Amino acid sequence: GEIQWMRPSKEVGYPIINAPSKTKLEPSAFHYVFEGVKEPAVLTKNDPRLKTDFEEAIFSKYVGNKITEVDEYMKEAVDHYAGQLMSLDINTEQMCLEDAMYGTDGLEALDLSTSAGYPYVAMGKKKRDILNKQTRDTKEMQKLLDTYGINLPLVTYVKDELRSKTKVEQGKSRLIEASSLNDSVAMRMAFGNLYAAFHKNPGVITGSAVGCDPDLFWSKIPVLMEEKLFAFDYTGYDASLSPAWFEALKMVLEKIGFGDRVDYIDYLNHSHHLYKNKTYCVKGGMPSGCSGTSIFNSMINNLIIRTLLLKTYKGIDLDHLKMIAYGDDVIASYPHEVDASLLAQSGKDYGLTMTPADKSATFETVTWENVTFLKRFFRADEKYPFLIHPVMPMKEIHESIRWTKDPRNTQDHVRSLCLLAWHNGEEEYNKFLAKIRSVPIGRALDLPEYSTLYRRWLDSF
RNA sequence: CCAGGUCUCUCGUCCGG
RNA sequence: GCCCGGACGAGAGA
Ligand SMILES: Nc1ccn([C@H]2CC[C@@H](COP(=O)(O)OP(=O)(O)OP(=O)(O)O)O2)c(=O)n1
Ligand SMILES: [Zn+2]
Repeated sequence: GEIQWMRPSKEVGYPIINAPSKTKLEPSAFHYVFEGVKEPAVLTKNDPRLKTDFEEAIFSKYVGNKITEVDEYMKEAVDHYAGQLMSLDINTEQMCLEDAMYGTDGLEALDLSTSAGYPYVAMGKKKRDILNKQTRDTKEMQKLLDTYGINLPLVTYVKDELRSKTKVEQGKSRLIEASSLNDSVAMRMAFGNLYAAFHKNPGVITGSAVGCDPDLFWSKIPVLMEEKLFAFDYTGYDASLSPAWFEALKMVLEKIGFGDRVDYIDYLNHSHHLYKNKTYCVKGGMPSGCSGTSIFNSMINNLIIRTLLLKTYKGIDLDHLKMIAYGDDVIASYPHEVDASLLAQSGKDYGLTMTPADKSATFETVTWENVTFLKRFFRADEKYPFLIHPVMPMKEIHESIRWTKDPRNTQDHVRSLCLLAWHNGEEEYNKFLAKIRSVPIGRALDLPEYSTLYRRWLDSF
């Protein structure tokens, strides 16, 4: 990805849009019961915690475009992945406007509680003003599509969220791109049966984990993997995707029968953004807040890894690759060990920055003991070895519990953390409950005992 | 008073068959 | 008891 031009939105006849400037995050009843490093990310330039220049920092990610041509390995990658998806029998038809808006089997409705994006946001117009879940009325949306069309600019916000200390000082706040409601609707009309097919088929055929529930999927994963795992992390995945990767996507889409709407992918490539008082253009890269990004990012990941394998190990048999991606996250396997330091070397040639999994300083054998996906580890149940726990380390749960957006959410919030926590085992969980109960508000909370959660987990199989 | 994307999963409240 | 569905809220993950 790479910026092409900034300029006051006035010169282009675009509205100024004002984001809020204060975080909604605030210390919890538990802020001092537990230790933690993270704090709310920089939202504005005038932030005392800044050790650098903000806007320079947040737009830094657009690292450039390495390649544009689909090379021979990419082509092979495309053919293999596409042929895989072909076995699912994906419905290639446009989705009617009603299902695109209101959801169908495998596709949730548009989120009524989020922004409707440009131009609606500058007209003080909301999704609730346009959509009606009970009647599923399409008349008003249809009119708006006719009136304003598609391919509208995105609106740019900084995400309000917790960030490590170094990310705060260095102004590394993540940016969000708010899709227009017209575009979300158009993208779902085009690609909705694709999204649903993916959501219904998490596993190694789609090469995607979208639609999975870790409490249950964790037990499937090791059975689906080949004998030898490998994994790594990307630095700046989306912003480092060069145009060649998107053509490769379009080629996969053409192959499985979406050829007639691959023009939508070109739109995701040449995008305009409104940020505060400015307007810019990006070339390449896929905006995160666009519809389908989850599916498309996972798809490209499937392409990237096949490509790197074909380049790095001549004569590799891709039929023996088993991988599951969730966007840039990935757990992968092959019947013989593959060296991710070698994969990362080849990655450089396609613009990709690949580093050791889970922030190791060096590349090391990935084992069932140290491998993580969706931030969770894998640990066999002591009593039932074939049942695997997704184990999210207490560290993250402690960071989360220390903050709140609204103290009215305390019960919901802590209870959700419990469902993540208990997988660390009865002893760590009980220690967790004691801490919570060490302050009065914690004693007002109804929290599940270990044995309840465990029986619930066993039952759910 | 509001404001701040796309998705998945889960829990909770309430309401149904 | 068990099943299923809906509206809203929240949490985590990508
Ligand atoms: N709020 C978010 C967070 C993540 N993602 C998607 C986009 C990128 C991908 C990977 O996200 P992370 O690896 O968790 O963050 P990052 O983009 O690499 O930023 P950082 O390196 O600072 O964590 O997931 C997203 O769509 N929306
Ligand atoms: Zn442009």
